[PDB]
Amino acid sequence: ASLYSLMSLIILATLVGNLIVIISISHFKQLHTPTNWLLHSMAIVDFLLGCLIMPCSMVRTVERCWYFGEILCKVHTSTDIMLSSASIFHLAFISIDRYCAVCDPLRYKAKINISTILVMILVSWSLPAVYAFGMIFLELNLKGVEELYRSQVSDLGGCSPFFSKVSGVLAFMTSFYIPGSVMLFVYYRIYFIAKGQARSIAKTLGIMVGVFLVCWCPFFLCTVLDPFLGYVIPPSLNDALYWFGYLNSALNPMVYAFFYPWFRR
Amino acid sequence: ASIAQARKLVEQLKMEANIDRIKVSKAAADLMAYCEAHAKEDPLLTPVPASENPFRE
Amino acid sequence: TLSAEDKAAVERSKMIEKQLQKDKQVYRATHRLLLLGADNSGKSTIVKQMRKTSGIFETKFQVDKVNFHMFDVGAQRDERRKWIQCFNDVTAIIFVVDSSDYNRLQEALNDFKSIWNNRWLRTISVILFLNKQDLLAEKVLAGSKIEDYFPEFARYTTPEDATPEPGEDPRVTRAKYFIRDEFLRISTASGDGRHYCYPHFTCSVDTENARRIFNDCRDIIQRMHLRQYELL
Amino acid sequence: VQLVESGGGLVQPGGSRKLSCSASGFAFSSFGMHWVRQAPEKGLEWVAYISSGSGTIYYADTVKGRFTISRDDPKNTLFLQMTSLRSEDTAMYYCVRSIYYYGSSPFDFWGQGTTLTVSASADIVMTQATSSVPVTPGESVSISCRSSKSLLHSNGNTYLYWFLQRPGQSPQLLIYRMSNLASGVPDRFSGSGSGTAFTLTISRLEAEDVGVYYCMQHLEYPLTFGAGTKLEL
Amino acid sequence: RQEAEQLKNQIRDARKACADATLSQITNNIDPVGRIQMRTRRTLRGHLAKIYAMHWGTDSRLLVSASQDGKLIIWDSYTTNKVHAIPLRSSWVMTCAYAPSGNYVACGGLDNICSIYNLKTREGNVRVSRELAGHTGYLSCCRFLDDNQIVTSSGDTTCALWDIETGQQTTTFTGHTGDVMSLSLAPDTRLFVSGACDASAKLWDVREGMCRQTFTGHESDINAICFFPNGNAFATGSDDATCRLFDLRADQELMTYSHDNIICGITSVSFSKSGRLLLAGYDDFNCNVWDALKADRAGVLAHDNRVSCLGVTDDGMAVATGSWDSFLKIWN
Ligand SMILES: CNC[C@@H]1OCCc2ccsc21
Repeated sequence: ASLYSLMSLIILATLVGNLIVIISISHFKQLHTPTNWLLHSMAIVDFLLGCLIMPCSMVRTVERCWYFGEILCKVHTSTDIMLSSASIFHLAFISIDRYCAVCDPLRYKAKINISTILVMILVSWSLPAVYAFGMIFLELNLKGVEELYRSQVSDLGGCSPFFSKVSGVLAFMTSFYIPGSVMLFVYYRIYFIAKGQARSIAKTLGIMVGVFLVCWCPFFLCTVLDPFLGYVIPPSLNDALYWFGYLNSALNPMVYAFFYPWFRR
Repeated sequence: ASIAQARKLVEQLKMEANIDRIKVSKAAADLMAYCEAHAKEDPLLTPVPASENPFRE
Repeated sequence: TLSAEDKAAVERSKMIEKQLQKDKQVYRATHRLLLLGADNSGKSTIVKQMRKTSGIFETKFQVDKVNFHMFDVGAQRDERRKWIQCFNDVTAIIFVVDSSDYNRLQEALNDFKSIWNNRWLRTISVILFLNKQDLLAEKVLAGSKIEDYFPEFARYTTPEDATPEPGEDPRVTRAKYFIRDEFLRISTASGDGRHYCYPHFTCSVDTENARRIFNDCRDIIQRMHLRQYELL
Repeated sequence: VQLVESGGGLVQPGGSRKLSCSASGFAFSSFGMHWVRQAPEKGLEWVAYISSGSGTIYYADTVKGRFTISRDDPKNTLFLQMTSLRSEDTAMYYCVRSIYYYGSSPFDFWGQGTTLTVSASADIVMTQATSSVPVTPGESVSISCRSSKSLLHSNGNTYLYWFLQRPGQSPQLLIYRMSNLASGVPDRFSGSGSGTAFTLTISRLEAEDVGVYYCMQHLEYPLTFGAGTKLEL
Repeated sequence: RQEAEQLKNQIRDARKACADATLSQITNNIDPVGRIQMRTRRTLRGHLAKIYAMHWGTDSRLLVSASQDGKLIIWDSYTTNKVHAIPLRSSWVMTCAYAPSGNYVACGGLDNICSIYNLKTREGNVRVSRELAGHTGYLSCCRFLDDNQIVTSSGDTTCALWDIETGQQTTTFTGHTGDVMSLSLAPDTRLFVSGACDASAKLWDVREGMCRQTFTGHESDINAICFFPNGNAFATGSDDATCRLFDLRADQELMTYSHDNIICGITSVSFSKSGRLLLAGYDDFNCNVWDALKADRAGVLAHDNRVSCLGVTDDGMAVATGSWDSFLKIWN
């Protein structure tokens, strides 16, 4: 019951966090800036996750079982991958926008206009879907581990994602290494500039980096390390890690909306 | 300066002094009379149904 | 819209909205500046070097593929508080002072006080130009003094971190930085960290004022963005 | 303001010709363009239509795959492309200006036309009561027009036009939208109607009022004309 | 100088010995309009910078607006369509007017010039047909008398009556001490009122070109002046959160419309078709509608920035409001 209560606490919070912001952007005329649309689209992507996936995904963890048709598990997963990658890409694009605004003050409104933002949303919505669908439909990941994928997991009712030693590393790279490095470089450059002018007359970026990092690194690390070790990570523990990654969807709307004074109204 | 304009203000103020005037209570009647005489021609005053106005929906 | 003429009208309106969009992108990439000064100040010559009773004049200069629009207010009255409300959206204000007269300095000080403390001029930073410095040098070596106008000049020492010119005579420097402080004292008494001042030492024959304006603007916009993103 | 048309000539059957109208003296890039046909022994007939922004194009139901329209804004040239010339394209073609906004007066300035000799449905039907009438220089004249469907629209407009081409020149505009008077026409013409039947009245009478009067509707797109009533003095 | 003050005291005393009863005493026995609900029915978008002026057309359908990016736009208030878009030579425009016949528009600003645009040409374009020069300060208002006569207000404490055919002033209206901000015409176009920054309002005769009356009472400068539909009263608006209503024949100050909850000044004022309402746009992002007979607040038209202009249709159809966030709203 306690586990169920926690599960509700995550999803419900995510829903409430994403529904407020979307309404706020569309109705109000003043907040129509090119950059504001980047947040709107992000909030939409986070919302879908809590309403579809988090419920069904919660079910597997609670009762340690999967009671559904096989055709559905290829749908539940890819859905789980595409939306997570889209959210991470949106975070990376927000960081790039911040870098462009701070390090190029005189050409900001010209560079970051509506056109650029639409392209960003199009790429962030398109590429993760392309990579999730073909990858999860054609069994690229299962190849070389079919005996193991079906020897134990598939036998007993389950719906646990499985990665080989060549697909897990590629997923690790594509979904964590590039956006994280971009964010780290951008915020490290911005921190020195912000500090070096304060003296002339540094923490919000540190929070943001810490929330992102402590929340997605262990899941990806375990995912990329398990095939090499020999699949010694407990199922329970893993589920945690999944929920410990989903918690990012609940905290992302709040850091990028409520923190800023202009969004208090 | 003084040799001239002061010569002028005296003129304009002398001219402005002689004006016919009325009772303020009487002045408070024509405005009212217009108000009740044209109360039925004011769309903004009396709300209009969405049949004889061009800003419906 | 159920007639052909109505559809054609909608189409014309759509063309109008496409012209308005290109006007808007053209507009978003320009920085507007306001130039203020007096008659003795060489503000009328800086515009010439950079490049009927009319009301306003325009001058366009480009540096590093960035467009700057400087507006000089021409034949108007002596009152300013009424038409100054239309310039609360400019990047910066360029203030030109001819501090080589010994007489016409206090009025410039009250001018600067009035402009800096205006209600409609908040969030707007000011770039200070001190013009005709060579005339000051030619007026101080002969010895027309400053203590007879400013009695506290006799109790002023060169501040600790000043940088003199290479061919500087020791004396000139004390007076230049005294005037610079005198101007800088006004800004530091108010503003509560929303706009700044950028003084300079400009001469009649200079070819760098555009670069200085570019750098000051760059700094102003960077500071504005840093505050907006909770980094300052 | 003057427009020039080029092309014409006699074309053998099965050929193709490129007819053109050239504009000069105004802002051609803000006016819609039409082509209007007229047989030597019949009334006018609308051919096609292009808008100012080149985003909308209509064709007559008679020929839709044979003809083709195009415009050029930097040079102010309008083109009509005709292929497989049948035994019917033996009439006169005119290029007509039109601009559409609130209070505007479409179909105001006409060109001069050209000639083209060829060797050997559900639209509103617009008809005129008669074809000629004898009158006297100073009496009152009344020309009637009828329609098959109500020209009155829900907004409140009545799309009816009177043109009255004179005997020898290109057509002009007398009345637009059934009630309004044109720019330079004398203030002795008027129009009235009820929704299906309409009348054009001329109070006085001068020697310049001879010609054939036309009746055109602009409710739907077919753009059907009337027959014409010649006046003899 | 001593004699002058005497005279002024004589004039005051003559004005004083006339106020037998204020408006409230007579009007306290009429039922009020009560509550009025006005909803936004249209929203016009397309202006880049802030909006400074607007003017309704006598057709009751078309209107013109001016913005600081140097643009004039003519809208269709029924279908929300745009009819014309005119660019200006100078981007610091402050006022605009629409001809009674609908043939011309005018504008001006920080250039000492009043431009006339012809809307009905053979070519389908709008071009400038006359530039009026001779003022020393910026233009603050302008109004057409007919197709050939126009009255302008400038920042050089003077007004003028022009002749568009020749472009030369036919009458000069001097006498204000501070720069003039606004003016209003009379229904018969035989008189016009004007208010300036010297906190005084004056009445001028167009034919004789001479001052007729003076009104005082405002603590701060005057920003907007309007005229009663009947023809005998006019209402003003200042920067001290107050608006009055002065008679012409009576020559005094009538009931005052103000409240303790307003600190910011007024930008625009307008009247209803019957004179039963008085609506004014304030600096607190809002528009206040008042009972013109009992000084009662009845309705609020709640824009995300300062309201800069107002307008009431000739037949009382609707009200259009402009603002500094570049949006136009129609309330009915
Ligand atoms: C925790 N849910 C994220 C999802 O879990 C399955 C594998 C994968 C790869 C990139 S994102 C992702």
